[PDB]
This record gives sequence, structure tokens and C-alpha cells, in this order.
Amino acid sequence: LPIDLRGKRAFIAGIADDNGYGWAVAKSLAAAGAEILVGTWVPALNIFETSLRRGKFDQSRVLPDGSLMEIKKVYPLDAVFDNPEDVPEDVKANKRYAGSSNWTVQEAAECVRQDFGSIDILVHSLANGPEVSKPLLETSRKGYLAAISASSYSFVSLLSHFLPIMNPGGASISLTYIASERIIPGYGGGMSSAKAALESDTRVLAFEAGRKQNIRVNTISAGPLGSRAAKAIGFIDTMIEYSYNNAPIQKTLTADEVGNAAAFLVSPLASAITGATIYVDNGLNSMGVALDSPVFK
Amino acid sequence: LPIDLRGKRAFIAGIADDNGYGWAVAKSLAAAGAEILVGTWVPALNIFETSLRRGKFDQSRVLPDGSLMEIKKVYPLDAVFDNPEDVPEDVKANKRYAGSSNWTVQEAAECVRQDFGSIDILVHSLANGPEVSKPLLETSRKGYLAAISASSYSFVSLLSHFLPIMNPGGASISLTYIASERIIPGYGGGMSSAKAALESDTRVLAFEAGRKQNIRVNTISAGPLGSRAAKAIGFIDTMIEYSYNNAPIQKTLTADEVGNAAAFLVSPLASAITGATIYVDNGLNSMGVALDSPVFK
Amino acid sequence: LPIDLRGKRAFIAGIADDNGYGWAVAKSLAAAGAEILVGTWVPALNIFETSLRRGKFDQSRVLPDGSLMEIKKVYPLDAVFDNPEDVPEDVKANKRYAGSSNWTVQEAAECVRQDFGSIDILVHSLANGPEVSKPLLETSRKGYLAAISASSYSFVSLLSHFLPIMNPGGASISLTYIASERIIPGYGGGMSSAKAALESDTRVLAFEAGRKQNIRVNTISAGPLGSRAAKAIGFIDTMIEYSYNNAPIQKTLTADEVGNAAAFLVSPLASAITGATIYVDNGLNSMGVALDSPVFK
Amino acid sequence: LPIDLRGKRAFIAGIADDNGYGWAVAKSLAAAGAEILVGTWVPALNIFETSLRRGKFDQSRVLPDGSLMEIKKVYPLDAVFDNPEDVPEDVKANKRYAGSSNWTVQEAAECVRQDFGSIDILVHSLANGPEVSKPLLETSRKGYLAAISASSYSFVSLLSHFLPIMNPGGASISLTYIASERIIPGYGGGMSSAKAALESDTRVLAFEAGRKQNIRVNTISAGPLGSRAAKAIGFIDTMIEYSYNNAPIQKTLTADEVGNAAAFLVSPLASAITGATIYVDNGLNSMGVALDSPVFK
Ligand SMILES: NC(=O)c1ccc[n+]([C@@H]2O[C@H](COP(=O)([O-])OP(=O)(O)OC[C@H]3O[C@@H](n4cnc5c(N)ncnc54)[C@H](O)[C@@H]3O)[C@@H](O)[C@H]2O)c1
Ligand SMILES: NC(=O)c1ccc[n+]([C@@H]2O[C@H](COP(=O)([O-])OP(=O)(O)OC[C@H]3O[C@@H](n4cnc5c(N)ncnc54)[C@H](O)[C@@H]3O)[C@@H](O)[C@H]2O)c1
Ligand SMILES: NC(=O)c1ccc[n+]([C@@H]2O[C@H](COP(=O)([O-])OP(=O)(O)OC[C@H]3O[C@@H](n4cnc5c(N)ncnc54)[C@H](O)[C@@H]3O)[C@@H](O)[C@H]2O)c1
Ligand SMILES: NC(=O)c1ccc[n+]([C@@H]2O[C@H](COP(=O)([O-])OP(=O)(O)OC[C@H]3O[C@@H](n4cnc5c(N)ncnc54)[C@H](O)[C@@H]3O)[C@@H](O)[C@H]2O)c1
Repeated sequence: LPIDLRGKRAFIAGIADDNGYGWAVAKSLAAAGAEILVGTWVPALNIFETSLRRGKFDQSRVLPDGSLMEIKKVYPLDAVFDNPEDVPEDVKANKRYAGSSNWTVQEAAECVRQDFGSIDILVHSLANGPEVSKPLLETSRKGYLAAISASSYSFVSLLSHFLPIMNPGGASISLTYIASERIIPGYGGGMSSAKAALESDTRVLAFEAGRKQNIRVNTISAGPLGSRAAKAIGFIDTMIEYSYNNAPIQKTLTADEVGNAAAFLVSPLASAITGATIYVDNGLNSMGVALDSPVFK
Repeated sequence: LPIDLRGKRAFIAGIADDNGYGWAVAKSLAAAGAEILVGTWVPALNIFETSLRRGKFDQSRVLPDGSLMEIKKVYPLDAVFDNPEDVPEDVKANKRYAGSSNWTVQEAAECVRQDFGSIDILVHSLANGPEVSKPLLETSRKGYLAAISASSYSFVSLLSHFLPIMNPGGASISLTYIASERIIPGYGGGMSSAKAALESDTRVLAFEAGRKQNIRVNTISAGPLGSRAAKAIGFIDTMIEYSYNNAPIQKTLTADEVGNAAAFLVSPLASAITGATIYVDNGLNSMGVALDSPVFK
Repeated sequence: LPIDLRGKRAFIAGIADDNGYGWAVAKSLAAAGAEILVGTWVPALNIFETSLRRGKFDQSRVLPDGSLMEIKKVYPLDAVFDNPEDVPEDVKANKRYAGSSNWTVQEAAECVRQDFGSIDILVHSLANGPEVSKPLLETSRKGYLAAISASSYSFVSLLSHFLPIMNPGGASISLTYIASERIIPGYGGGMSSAKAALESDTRVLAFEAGRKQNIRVNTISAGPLGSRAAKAIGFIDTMIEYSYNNAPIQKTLTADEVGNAAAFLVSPLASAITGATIYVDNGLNSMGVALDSPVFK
Repeated sequence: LPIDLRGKRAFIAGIADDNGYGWAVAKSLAAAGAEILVGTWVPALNIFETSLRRGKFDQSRVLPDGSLMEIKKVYPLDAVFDNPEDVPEDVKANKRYAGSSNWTVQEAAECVRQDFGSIDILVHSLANGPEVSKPLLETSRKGYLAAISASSYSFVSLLSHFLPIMNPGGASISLTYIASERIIPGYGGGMSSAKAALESDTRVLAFEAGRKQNIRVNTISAGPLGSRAAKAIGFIDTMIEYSYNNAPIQKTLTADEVGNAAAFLVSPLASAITGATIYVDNGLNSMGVALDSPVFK
């Protein structure tokens, strides 16, 4: 009973290094036999491709069979821009964006089409919010919209532009976080807002794309990624610790765990699953109180 | 056991006529004894104030005691603009916006402050989406963001700017729709996305403003407003009919019904209710199938 | 804008003293003008009626207008028994049950019918679980079923037996707790199970009774009732403290607050609300983490 | 990327033939390499074992590799009875129950222990409700409790009795249905109530068993199983048709699809998933209206 993706091709948007969920999903898909295409934010491109060439991610490339994951092709991408006429002189002129081309959503998709003709799986793993450290009460309109634009609408855009080249019976997957449904202080700047939109859009697009092209659309509501800090300071480290203490099962979350869930979800085994929010968070989401609250000892 | 708002002052954003939820909430609040301030979109200002002066809304102004609702003051407002420096030459120059002033969120709030010094209740009843008739797959980034900007962020802005002049123990209320949580075909253009953000923001702001100033924050997920069309054609009319046939209780929804729920929710009787999504939709939301599906007869 | 219940009659199941939610709802309804009938567990009957006669609840009977609530009639009731033939020699023979009569659901309802002919409002406020202090893993079948029987099915029974004498446009209300949807350690013995059934039944009965007799059916998911203990020890006291520290709004919950929500919900103002779970818990339910977790300071 | 269950042993409660979800899960687990133990209702035992011996299920035993699934051992079981002293003379005396032994939960578990020493996976796939065709308003207490007893508490009992012999890092899975959360007319007799309890218990037991023994606990909310009837008449056939017309993806549901989801969920790949309700229903659950409602054409 294999999760069998041989002969399938995946486009993964949002890989800049070997430390996030994106890399983790690519690894699982690669283990399952899929051919891997990567969309890399174009300010990150250089250092990513360089490190890769120098062998800097080689330990991170190790698959379960001992082989090394191969990235078939890296495509620069900036998912806040749909087509070339949407780019400001401003941005077009910066060194980084100056160095590369075809990085708008419309352009990348046309390149993939030219290069490979089709894809089966679309993975969205990018998010960005300039004011993420501010409470909503202190978030500016511009900051709020930027977060929505890069973290929610970018999925709509990707799907929409790639759909014509996706083979029916294919699928997409995005990553979400509980802050959309529950109050998580510290997840600011409209990022909670953006995750709420992404989840709602997942359901709507499951209908639109399911009926239109027989494509499945789901999202994974993941917990904090990694092991405990010696001294937790900062949002993430703090949530890692919180989760470890308070989840129904006491353990940390590994990239593996998220990547394997994704692999299953974009595979044919998951043929009856669509418009779904799958919790891959050690069951934290189900808890009604914090076990470590001082009231309880 | 009265819902007693005597001595309290309400600012209602989103009233352009006597046909929407906004007017309905104002009427209930007025019946309860609140003093009514209105924020009117500034392209609508003229015709609104004129009709009001001509007595065109007099039948609609009738309260339960036979008296007529009084609007203490109408303030022009355009809630997609926070301060004056955010307005484009473009918009500032149009006849309509040219005719009035202090219509940015920052300006209206400062005016209310000058005029009355304080408010107790904030009602958000405005929404707007240029591409509402398009499926997500066909919605542009600009159209999607516009909907978010006018329908979600406008609440954050209002709350944030008014908070300093809200008396503790006061409250706010917004209006939402099920499309945020479930698939409703035809509710396009990112309006479903925007309602999802608004709901998520309600919870977050209940925390932020509750802790900061002891202000309650809730939203009402309302159904389609009005009685059945002779021939339902168009989104709304069609949903009216759908709901009537398929809700647990077979009836239409009246403005009354939404306005009374709101009045209760912003009153002191509701002192233990905050961050909540209250369904005022004849229980449609709870149904798992459509009773009128041809499979069932 | 009154919540006006004059001329309406309420039957409140589950009042044994002046300390629970039941008493609180009766008080609100009474303030609103309803005529109050009470269903008292028959092992509690004596001490309840005695205290009442001695004036022991007089301070608790004080309504907002300074007047004293009147209980029109107290009916003994044991809601785990539907009709007389369901009672065991066992129970029929005990002193307490021996002392009174017509205490089965079928019998009480027939008495109310004989006495008053009709009712408008039904309040369910009884729960009982022999093994509530045990984890599920340690709960016996008998203990689990007992909890379901007294805390869930008793509502089905009451509604079903009273429905024929309820005036259309009337309503019912029950009390629930978050343990149904989220993990609350310490709420054992199948009581969480029972609250989950009660909530699900609320929705189903909103459909059944709404279509059948135009009766609204809702439930209130309340938080822990009362102020903080000097030294919180025991489930309730501990949750009181937890909630106070961790809710979006920092305060305790008073009976008042629950009773006022109920009064609104069974009134004509709430005519578009049915099959609903209304959170009256200071917004605790919306929180995604405990603010007092040691990880956060 | 295999879903690898080699060396693992599963106990599947609720297999009486090759037509339900139970058989479907057994097949997937078997494909993944697990060793299969079956718990068969003891009135069904005979015909099940006979058919199996005659080769009547041989076509249904076909796995993806062309091999035939092997059932290592069939154990009679009646999950409404925990131990022998709970059985009535009544039942003990019937021909069927007379023919076999060790069929109480306590007894089967002790037998498995004796036979194999341990298990890794527990599957619950049994449900039963004497009054399933009646509305709640017409369901008797006895009928309601029977449904709860066989469909909810039976999972608590199984888990509790087997836990001591489950290897840490093992898992359990049950089957649920949307009627728990939404109104599904026709799913009567307290079966909706029972599914609500089962779901709530899943979360609670994920906490109890996760902390106690590092066991994962999840449930699958499945849709109607099978292809369309020539003439849909009867609950199931009707829901099959409803779902096909109205799900985001237009297709039927196959046993396969449910079995594969289960296999994944009880495997080590799903190590970060617990207390979860996974929808395997072609995304029906996400829809906010029926597409086939006559209002929409
Ligand atoms: N609490 C949580 O669990 C949580 C919170 C936020 C986001 N996420 C998810 O995590 C993933 C992000 O990866 P990560 O957090 O492990 O590391 P990360 O910070 O690197 O993830 C963001 C990724 O998006 C890319 N990106 C940013 N702006 C972009 C743009 N305009 N165009 C293209 N790419 C852009 C970054 O280069 C990076 O690869 C996303 O799927 C995100 O959705 C989870
Ligand atoms: N399906 C549903 O139930 C549904 C769908 C959408 C919105 N709503 C809610 O209904 C209310 C809208 O009133 P309605 O639908 O009865 O009629 P409506 O169309 O007049 O409501 C929109 C209101 O917002 C105002 N508005 C639009 N753009 C604005 C801007 N930039 N600045 C200021 N005001 C602006 C309009 O003038 C109007 O008063 C809002 O609370 C909205 O949130 C419900
Ligand atoms: N965590 C929570 O918020 C929580 C937990 C459980 C129950 N509740 C709700 O609280 C209410 C209970 O009142 P309370 O907790 O304030 O005090 P309480 O303990 O007195 O409430 C239980 C009531 O039910 C009655 N009762 C018990 N068994 C009965 C039977 N077989 N027949 C008839 N009556 C019977 C009792 O006499 C009493 O009046 C109920 O509505 C219950 O549903 C809330
Ligand atoms: N709408 C839905 O999707 C829906 C509705 C109900 C149940 N289910 C699930 O479906 C599964 C049932 O299998 P199915 O519906 O495909 O066919 P089925 O009717 O055969 O399933 C019930 C199974 O439980 C067994 N059973 C009944 N009473 C029992 C008892 N007292 N002790 C032991 N075993 C007993 C039966 O022999 C049978 O194997 C269960 O997991 C059930 O939970 C789904």
C-alpha cells in the first residue's frame, strides 16, 4: 500500500531553504516518486541555488531509501505579482528582480507549460506579513492587505493560472494555522485574517475546481515546526513549548510529519477528500484548557 | 426586563437607505432608547439626506411605540480611506467627494469626538465588492483586495479609531454571512473571503479590545433579508426562496429580527457574550441537506 | 424594547435550590413577566418547598423592580422515568418517592395540562452523572448510560411529552457545556458525551418541532457559575479561576448573565433563532491558548 | 513511501460480511501488511464463517497485488456486553449465543491477549439502533439508549479493555456520520445522538489514551457507501444520489476510499494526527446549499 506518485509532477511554491514546511513537503513527494519543480521567491533565489550547488542541503536531501532528492527545476517567483504590467518600476529596478525573469505568476505558469507541458500537484507554502508582530488594533491597512495578498490571494492566483495545465484527478494543498479559528495572541498583522481567508477559499475552490476540472483542494492546519529551544524566547519557540506541554500527545512536531500528511492528501488514495482542513498538530486544537495553567497544580 | 439603551450613544456605519440591515439595527437601537449617529457612504449622502428631509422614509421610521426614529446626526464616511493622505487626487476631485469633508475614518472619528465626546456602541454594516458576481477562479487580485478592504479591514479601522472614545462596557457588532464557512455558489469576488476574515477578526478584536478597554465584540451571521419574489431571479431572491423552503422553521427573515438580535447583543444584558458568531437565519445553517432536493420526493 | 413575556407560561425542569442556572433562568423569565411553573427532583422536593415557605430564598427572589418572584406551582419530577410502568419497585418504595405522586414525565405533563392547559416555554436545566469524577477510560457502561439518560434523553422526553400542550411560536432552552466539543479533563463519567448528544439533539429537534409546531429550540453553552474561591480546590472552583484568568474579557460569570440570555432566547424578539448553540462564557471558547501558561511570562 | 503495517496486528470490531466499512478497512490494512483479527457479532458468526469457508467472499478478498486477504482469526463478539455477569438469562439461552463463548468485551480481549499477546491497531466499525427509522420525537428511552450503548459506549469499552494490550505508538479508528453535527432527516432513533457522543469521546480518549499509553485516537466521518440505485428508495440509496448530485466533486464513494484513509490514519505516517474528525465524503460536508434545489435552475 504505497503512496504512489511515480509519473506525477509537482510544482511547489514557497521554497527558500531546507528549514520550512515547503522543503518538508517536497521531500515526502519526492520519496513517493514525484518529479519536483520549485518556485523560489526571487530575493532568495541566489542563495538558494548557490547553497544547493555547493552541497549545503545534502544532509537535508536524504530520503528514506538513502537516496538524495532531486529538484528537477527551480523557477523564480514572486506571488504578489500576477503579470508583468503589475510590477512597479520600483521593484523591477531592484538588483534582485533585475537579475532574473518570468517571475510573475502568469509568466512562471507559462514557463512550466512550455517546459513540461503539465503538472499534477500544486503545493502552496508561502506566507508573508510585514506587520506580523503588531496586534490587529495596531495593524495598518497596507500591512493588513499585504498579508492577505501574499498569504491568501497568492493561492487563488497560483491555482487559477496553473489549472489549465493540471491533469484531472490532480490536487493541491496549502498550509494553514489555527489562528484563523481561535485567538492566538502574537500572530498579528492580519496573518490570522489571511489564514481565515485561505481556509474559506479552500472550500470554495474545492467546489470550483472540483466541478471544473476534477481537482481536489485541501489545506493542512499545522502546529509549530521543530524541537524545543534551550530558552524559548520569540513566538515560534514559545508555541513549540506550549504545544509540547499541552497537546493530547506529548511530543514535538517534525517536518516529516507534515510532509507525509501532504503526500497522502495529494495522492490518489485520498480520492474522496476535498475542501478539507486537516489538523497536523498533535491534537492541540482539540484541547479545551491548558494543562500547564497554574490553577491546575 | 427591558433592553435598556437610554443614555447610550451609537455610531452606525453603513446606512444609505431604509432597505438594509443597517437601518434595521438603527431602528431597534432607537426603540431601546439609544441616541443615533449615522455614517453614510459619501456617494450616497445627498440622496439619503434629501429623502430623509422630504419625509420619504417616514413609514420606515416607525418604532413600536408609534413614535418616529430620530437620527441625531449624519456623518459622511468612506471606510476604505483611513486618513486624508490616503486619498487619491483621483477620488478627491470627484463631484461627490468634492461636495463634502471629514469623511476619512480618522476624520469622522475626530468629529464625533468633537461633537459628542463619546459613544457606547459601534455598528458595522458596510460591505462592498466590485467583482461579487465572479467565481473565485475569475476574481482579480485588485477585486479580491477591494472586497477585503471595504468589507473586513474597514471594521478593524473603525474600531481602532473609535476605541479611544468608547466608554468601557460598550460594544460593537458587525454583520456576516455563512459563505465564510460553507460553500455558497454565487457569493463571489472574494466576498466569502472577506466574511471569513471579518469573523476571525471578531474573535481577535474581542480579545484585544476586551482586555484593553472592556469592550465586547460580536458578529451576526444573518440570512437573506426580505419576502419572496414573484419570480426569483438574482442571487438574493433565490436565497430567500431557498431558505424559506429549507430552514428548520418555514418563514421569511425580517429586518426586525436582525435588528432585535443586535440590540440585545450590544446591551448590558449580554455582558457575558463576546467573540461570538450568532446565527440569525431561521436555523438554516444547521441543516445537513436541502429538503427540496428532488431526490427526496 | 422590552423582552416581554407577560401572558406567557414557563415550565422549568431542574430547580432544587436558588444556587443553579435553573433558578437564574426562572428569575429572568419572571422579571420579563412570565408565569412560573417548576419541576423539582422528587428527592429534593421537601427541603425545597420547606425553605421556600420559611422565606429562606427571599433574598434570592428579588427581581430588578424590587418585587419578589412568585413560583405559581412546584411539581415533583423525576426525569429519568417516562411513565409509571417504568418505575422499579425499588424506587417506588423509597420514602421520598413514596411521599409524592405524578412525578413521571408523562404524569407531570398531564398534570400541567389539567392545571393550566398550556405552556409557552420549556426550560431544561437538569443533569446528573453518577461517575462524573472518573475518566472515560474508567467509566462503566451503567454510569455512562445514566448520565446520558438523565442529562440528554430527559430533554427529548420532556419536549416530546410537553409539545402537544405548547402554543405555537413558543420555545425551549437547555444548558450545555464546552466539554462536548473540546477536551476538558475532569468533566468525566460520560457527562461530556451527554452534552454532545444534547447539542446534536437540539439541532434535530429544532427541525422536528419547528416544522411540526413552530417551536424554537436552542441551547446555551455556559461557563462556570460564581465568584472565585479563596482557595480553589475542586473542578468548578478551579474552572472559575481558569476562566477569569484566561477569558477575552476578565471577569466572573453571574447567574443573571445566563438567565438574561435565556430570557431573550425564549422571547419573540429571537424569532429567527433556532437549533443554535449560544456561548455565554465571557468568550473563553474562542481562545486558542491559556494566557497564564508559564511559557508566556 | 509506503504505508507500511508489516509486523503490526489489527483487531477489527464489526465485520459480518463483505459489504460494509469494516470489510473495507480490513482489506486496506491487509494490503498494507497488517495481520488481521476480526470481531464478529455473535448472531452473524455462523453465516459469516460459513461463507468464508465456501469461498463466497473470494472476489471481495482480492487485494491490489492480486493476492487474497487472510483473516488470521475470527472472534465472536457482542459489544453491548462488557462481562459475563452482564448477560441476561434471556440472551445467554438463545440458540446463537448458546453456540459460542467468550463473546463479552472482557472475554474477547482476554482471548486475544492469550492468543497473540498484543495488538497495534483497533478498528471500531459497529453501530446498531433499534429505532433508527423513527424521528427523535418518537424515539423511546430504551431505543435511544440502545443506540448509544451499541454505537458509542461500545467504543469506550473496547478501547478500555484492549488498551493494556496495545503497543505504544499504536492507534484506533472509528466511523462516524455528519448527522452528529448537522440535521439529516431520516437518521433517527438516537443514532445522530450516538454519533455525536462517539465524536466527542474520540477527542477525550485521544487525551486519555495519548497521555496514558501514547495511542492515537481518530474518527472518519464517511459519506454513503456504494453506487447509485436504479430507483433510489430508502435512506441510504437516497443519500447516495443526493451526494452524487451535490458534492463538490461529482462521484460516488467506494469502500476503498474509506479503507485507504483509515490505513493511512492508523499508520506511523500519521504520527501527528489525533482527536481528529476526518471527512471522507467527497467534500459534501463543506457545501452550504444543494445544487439540485429547484430554486436554482
Ligand atoms: N503557525 C503556523 O503553523 C504557520 C504560520 C504561518 C504560515 N505557516 C505556513 O508555513 C509555510 C511557510 O514556510 P515556513 O513557515 O516553514 O518558512 P518560511 O518563512 O520560509 O515560509 C514562507 C515562504 O514563502 C516565501 N515567500 C514569502 N513571500 C513571498 C512572495 N511574495 N512570493 C513568493 N514566495 C514568498 C518565502 O521565501 C518562504 O519560502 C507556508 O505554507 C505557510 O503558509 C504556518
Ligand atoms: N448574505 C448575507 O446575509 C450578506 C451578504 C453581504 C453583506 N451582508 C451585510 O449586510 C450589510 C449591508 O447592508 P445591506 O446588505 O442590507 O445593504 P447595502 O448594500 O446598502 O449594504 C452595504 C452598505 O455599505 C455601504 N458602503 C459600501 N461601500 C462603502 C464604503 N467604501 N464606505 C462606506 N460605506 C460603504 C453602502 O452605502 C451600504 O449602506 C452589511 O452589514 C453587510 O455586512 C450580509
Ligand atoms: N460546565 C458547565 O457549565 C455545566 C456542567 C454541567 C451541567 N450544566 C447545566 O447546569 C444545570 C444544572 O444546574 P446547576 O449545575 O446550576 O445545579 P444542579 O446540580 O442543581 O443542577 C442539576 C439539577 O438537575 C436536577 N436533577 C438531577 N437529577 C435529576 C433527575 N433524575 N430528575 C430531575 N431533576 C434532576 C437537580 O435536582 C438540579 O436541580 C443544567 O442545565 C445543566 O445542564 C453546566
Ligand atoms: N451515514 C453513515 O455514513 C453511517 C451511518 C451509520 C454507521 N456508519 C458506520 O458504518 C459502520 C457499520 O458498517 P456498515 O454500515 O457498512 O454495515 P453494517 O450494518 O453491517 O455495520 C454494523 C456492524 O456492526 C455489527 N454489530 C451490530 N450490533 C452489534 C453488537 N451489539 N455487537 C457487535 N457487533 C454489532 C454488525 O454485525 C455489522 O458488522 C460502522 O463503523 C458505523 O459506525 C456510517
